[PDB]
Amino acid sequence: QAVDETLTPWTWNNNNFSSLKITGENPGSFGLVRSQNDNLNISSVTKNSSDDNLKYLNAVEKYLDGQQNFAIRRYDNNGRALYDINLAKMENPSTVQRGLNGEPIFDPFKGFGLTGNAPTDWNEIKGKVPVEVVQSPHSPNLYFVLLVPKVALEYHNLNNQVVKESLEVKATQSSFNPTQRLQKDSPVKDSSKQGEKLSETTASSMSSGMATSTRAKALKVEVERGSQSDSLLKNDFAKKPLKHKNSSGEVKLEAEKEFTEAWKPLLTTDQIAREKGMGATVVSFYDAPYSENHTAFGLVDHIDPKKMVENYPPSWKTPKWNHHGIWDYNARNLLLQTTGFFNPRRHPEWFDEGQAKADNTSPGFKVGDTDHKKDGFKKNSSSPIALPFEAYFANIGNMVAIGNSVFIFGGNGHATKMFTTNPLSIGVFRIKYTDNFSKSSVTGWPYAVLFGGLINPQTNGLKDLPLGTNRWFEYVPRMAVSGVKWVGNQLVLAGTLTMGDTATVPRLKYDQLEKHLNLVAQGQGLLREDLQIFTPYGWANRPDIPVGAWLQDEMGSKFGPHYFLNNPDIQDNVNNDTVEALISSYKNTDKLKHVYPYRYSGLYAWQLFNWSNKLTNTPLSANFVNENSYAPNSLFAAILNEDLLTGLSDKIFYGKENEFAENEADRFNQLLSLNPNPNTNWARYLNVVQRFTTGPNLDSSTFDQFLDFLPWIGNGKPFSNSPSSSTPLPTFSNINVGVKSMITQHLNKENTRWVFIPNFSPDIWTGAGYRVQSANQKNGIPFEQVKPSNNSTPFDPNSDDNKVTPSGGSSKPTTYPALPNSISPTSDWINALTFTNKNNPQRNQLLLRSLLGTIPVLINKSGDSNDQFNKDSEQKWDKTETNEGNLPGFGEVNGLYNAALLHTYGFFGTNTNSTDPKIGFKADSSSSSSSTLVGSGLNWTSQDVGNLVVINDTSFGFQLGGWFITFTDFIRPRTGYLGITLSSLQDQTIIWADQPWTSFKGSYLDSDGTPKSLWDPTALKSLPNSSTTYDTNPTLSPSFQLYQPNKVKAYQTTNTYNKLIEPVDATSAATNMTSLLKLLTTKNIKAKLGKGTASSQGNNNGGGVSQTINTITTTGNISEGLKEETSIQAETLKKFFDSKQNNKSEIGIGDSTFTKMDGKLTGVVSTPLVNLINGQGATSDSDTEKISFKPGNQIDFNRLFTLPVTELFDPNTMFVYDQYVPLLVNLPSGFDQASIRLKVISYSVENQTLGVRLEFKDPQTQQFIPVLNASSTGPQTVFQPFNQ
Amino acid sequence: IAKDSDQNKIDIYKNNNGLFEIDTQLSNSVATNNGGLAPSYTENRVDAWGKVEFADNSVLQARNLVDKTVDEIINTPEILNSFFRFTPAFEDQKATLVATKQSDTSLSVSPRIQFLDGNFYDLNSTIAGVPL
Ligand SMILES: [K+]
Repeated sequence: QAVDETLTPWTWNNNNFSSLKITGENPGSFGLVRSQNDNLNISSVTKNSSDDNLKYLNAVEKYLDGQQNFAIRRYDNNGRALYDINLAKMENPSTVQRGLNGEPIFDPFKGFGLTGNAPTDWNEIKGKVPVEVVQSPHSPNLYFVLLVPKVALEYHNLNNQVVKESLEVKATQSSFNPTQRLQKDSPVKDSSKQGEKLSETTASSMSSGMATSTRAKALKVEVERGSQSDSLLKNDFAKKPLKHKNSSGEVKLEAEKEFTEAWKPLLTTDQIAREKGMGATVVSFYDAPYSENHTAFGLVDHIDPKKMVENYPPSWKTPKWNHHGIWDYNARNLLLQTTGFFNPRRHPEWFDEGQAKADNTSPGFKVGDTDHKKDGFKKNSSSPIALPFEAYFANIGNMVAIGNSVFIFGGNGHATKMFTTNPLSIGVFRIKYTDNFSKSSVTGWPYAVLFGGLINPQTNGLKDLPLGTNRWFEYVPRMAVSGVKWVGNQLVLAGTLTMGDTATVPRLKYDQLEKHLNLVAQGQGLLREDLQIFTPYGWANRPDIPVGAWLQDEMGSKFGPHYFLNNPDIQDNVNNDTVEALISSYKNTDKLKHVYPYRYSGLYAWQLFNWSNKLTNTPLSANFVNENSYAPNSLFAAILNEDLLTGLSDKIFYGKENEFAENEADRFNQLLSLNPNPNTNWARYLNVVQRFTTGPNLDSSTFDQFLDFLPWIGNGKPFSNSPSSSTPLPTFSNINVGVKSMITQHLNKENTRWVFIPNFSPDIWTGAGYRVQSANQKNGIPFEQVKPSNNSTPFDPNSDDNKVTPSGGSSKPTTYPALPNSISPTSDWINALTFTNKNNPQRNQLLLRSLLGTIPVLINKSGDSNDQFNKDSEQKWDKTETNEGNLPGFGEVNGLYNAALLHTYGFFGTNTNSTDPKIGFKADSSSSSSSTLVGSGLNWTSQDVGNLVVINDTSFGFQLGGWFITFTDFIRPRTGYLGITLSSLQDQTIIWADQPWTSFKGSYLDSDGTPKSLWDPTALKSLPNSSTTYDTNPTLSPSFQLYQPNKVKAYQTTNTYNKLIEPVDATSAATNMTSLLKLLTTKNIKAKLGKGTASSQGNNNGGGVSQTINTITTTGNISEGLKEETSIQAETLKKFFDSKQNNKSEIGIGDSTFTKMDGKLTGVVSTPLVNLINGQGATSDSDTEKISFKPGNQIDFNRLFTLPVTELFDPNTMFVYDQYVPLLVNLPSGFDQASIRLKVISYSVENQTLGVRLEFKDPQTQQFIPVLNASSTGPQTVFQPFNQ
Repeated sequence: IAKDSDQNKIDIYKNNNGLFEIDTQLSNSVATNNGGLAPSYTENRVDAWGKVEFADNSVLQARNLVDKTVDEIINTPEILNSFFRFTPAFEDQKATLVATKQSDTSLSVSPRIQFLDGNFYDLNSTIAGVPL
């Protein structure tokens, strides 16, 4: 019962909770505490090979019940402890007794009535640890707490052969090579089945057209049901003339021949539901600080996984299938990718068998039989989506209460995350109370249906992000959650979010996988990276051509009229005479569709603009969805309908309107949208979000200018490079990169003089790596870059395959008049969607990953002997027209520029270290060459998100790795304000750590009016092994990936970037690049940068407090950098930033101030007046010392009680009248008697007894507070005529 | 107001955080008018008029209100709200006691209660001039 000082306060990694501020009738704090003791040898709980995990996990809970203690003590309003609440050990546990109307029986001095018996399931709740606490908004003295098994804390301290990574490290006895794990071999035309290809259109309907050509016609696709019981009559989408390679057996996804010891959950969703000790629990409870019966329980609820999993959409029963079905399934399996939308090869955390089902087989549909008419029918599923142990505790934490209900939005996932395993919050639980809190109910739902109402009007940031959905919930949003809180009147959510997969919307031609190893590895789950990568030379003409159509030019000798390689210059010209042969005749029907004889082409932005799951102006509209992200790749914050979250029913009902088509005849004429059925309710849940935000309130290239303005945390230098001939270039924006020229020669050669720039000359900067005939001929290029297919001569213009014959006999060649000046991934073209590479998804992806500082760089050369690359005499910033500018042209991260990023990281030159590290990239014309991506040297990740904190009625922010971020204007936007502020940490001992987020101890609001955070450089620990006996090249760690070799042909010595750079067979390339394979592990990068050991210097200890930058109403006003009247908005913002590079704090950008403390930092507990560190920092409350209730020997009872107590107070409000205050309370000389009064809390007139509590004006605040020193019974007392 | 078959039926829909749902108990409470224009009053039931329990007469002696006169009490509506305990049928439904002098020594009280439409009804209420 009474306080034990041996338990000390702490912060859980998954929600960053440590205390709740109590509010209303009796203020104070609840906070988590644990035993201080060291030497916790969990590895002593031995695991045998012959049994399952459950008896081991129960033995670990039984061991932790002996080795540690945990509790939830109450504190007063100044942080003095009151009572202990060790839930495993407290005396005489009971539920609260009720009246017939459901109300708890209570009287403040006595406390609650206790029934004398514990709640339900007490024999298995007593082993659980509490991890989050909240208060009822409408009911007095009523609170809620969330509890979990202690393994949900100790998960990283359990032994390493059971708590494994999702990928093996291997013994490397043959030396390391990242290509050995990759399934790589490309498919081929079937030697015995060539003839089943789509038929050419033998005659084509006129449609009142007139023109003609010599070229081959469109290909027919037909589907119809027939009369047979298990077959169609036609099904041309299900044709299969391609088959997989044989290379010592068939190449396919086949988990049992790859995973010899397959990674699996600690427990399955059907175990956690039934083993009631391993599921999470919420309980209601009642508390009062100064009663005899001070605490007792309400009711108990299980956070049962089945109450979430049975509320998954119907398609989540078949995650290997999607609404495009048979052709998309085959195209993905031919490219060795994940089929459907959620399979375990990428996402094993949500599947009960983990990696052991990492295959495309048996997708819940009949596929792979001997006849295309026999495939394409619904059947039994092989593996549904579940909620296993790792994903389950990532879906636990971040509570809020609304009306008669309470919620769980899930954590950041640091309960259960591992270096190759990414569990997240996938939705929200709700617990609801009924019959005046006599009964309760529990439920949950995924974010996929709750976010279904998102549209472009609901954000002040960029538009068209990959957040859209349709009648099938195949888009699956999930989050690392920062929290949910009240911002004044508005309920708000914050965290980091998964978009749809932006890296695989462009798609390969079928044969070329052996020269594209990273692009397939990024789809295979072997490389768990979400960034977009420049790869255009190997893409097909459209992502959506069916597999029966591909085999129409195996030689390449016609440049594949229906299907060929994506080069932008050699697209077929529609002109206007051309259309009648290529599209303006081929009408579709209720059983007939066509594949056109037209060479479609375009770069990364045109690919995403057509086939990404983009937002639009109306809900459920997005007919295209690709795949779902590995990790969070967006910032996210939102305003919620707190009313609708309270009003929605517990059970969601889906129906046949959310099912996939039962057979392919219903897939051919597939309905895009439907009304809800009379029994269903899923459409009600779509509208829980009012508004959302994703980054700065900036538009177009202006957003890339902000990306260049912020400092890199590894060196304090902005990516814009301007604050110091032969000077370096920026990475994100195009301003001052290459040279200016007028766009007057591009595409249509029209409108540019008056409807593009505010000025008479249409100037745009041509960017890094560009094509021109001469330095004088700087505007446009003609169709001079004609290209051969093999050695078989050029593209053949004025040839009869590239001509048409309309009426009158006039004819002309089907090609461009003039073209854009650059194709590089940095491109930012306003006029040319088919040549621009920057996109709004990539802008938001780069914003997040440049804050965490973990954008990768492409390398040929390391700091090792004879392997070096130089800052000088080897790079030419003034000559971007040639190979001496070192622009890669393949394998580069989209939107940015690699050599600039390498300069900002300081991988070459003395920028980051006292001597030149000599690491980098070079373009050579003398020989064939090899490269790989490598990490930045930093180990932060997008799941490193901390507490949401609210500063006032409109401003809020959160910790995100080494940053604090504030969304100051989201509730009330303004013109000329960017909407964001940022503060960076400075300490090199934290920033260069190996698992850096483990040093963050929590973030909090402080009573001087600022957010603050705690750090401890003594809190870091080593990796799961110390290499022990062998050269660990693949050290599994939070920034490591299995990046593959890229192999590339020699660069041209002049006019280097006039064509796309050509890759070659990389399948043996690893032998030439062993230094780069050693440089994949971040510790080896840090060692060559001089950061890997004690040479980092600074403070040896130095834990303490961090604080965000100062702010005023002017902070973030950039109105002179916004709008235009002479030029392009990014360029005037660049001018506005250049004079402010040394003065970033008025933009709201800077470094957090810091102060050191003595000893360890373990956590904080918080009050409305003060914050306590490790539970210390309390004070005597010196302004209140002179206020006290009169003692019983100083009461003249006849003066008080000749009148009944019935009229000492106003019946409308229960405050005692002023005349009785100095008769009951002592006060100092000169005191303001209007500043204090008494509130009645219980009474009875037949006993003449009056019970009261005192409230006084806070000297610091426009609000009243209790006076806790006022008596031996605290701020509460009773008075009566001697009959006590 | 609807017909299932051919007679008219009264359903009450209650707004729950922006979404209206049928309230079957309030529907039955409102529809039980017994041929009158308005829902029945039952002493022992939380009906459309909530539920009103009067204090015993013995409250006057206990609280020393016998020393107050009828005119005092009658002009002290907070005293005469202490003459009943009210249970609302729907949240924030309100009720007061109207007092009437009966003798030198006695008064009567009669509840004034809000219906679903936000309006108060009592013994003298009309619609279209017709006493309810
Ligand atoms: K009644």
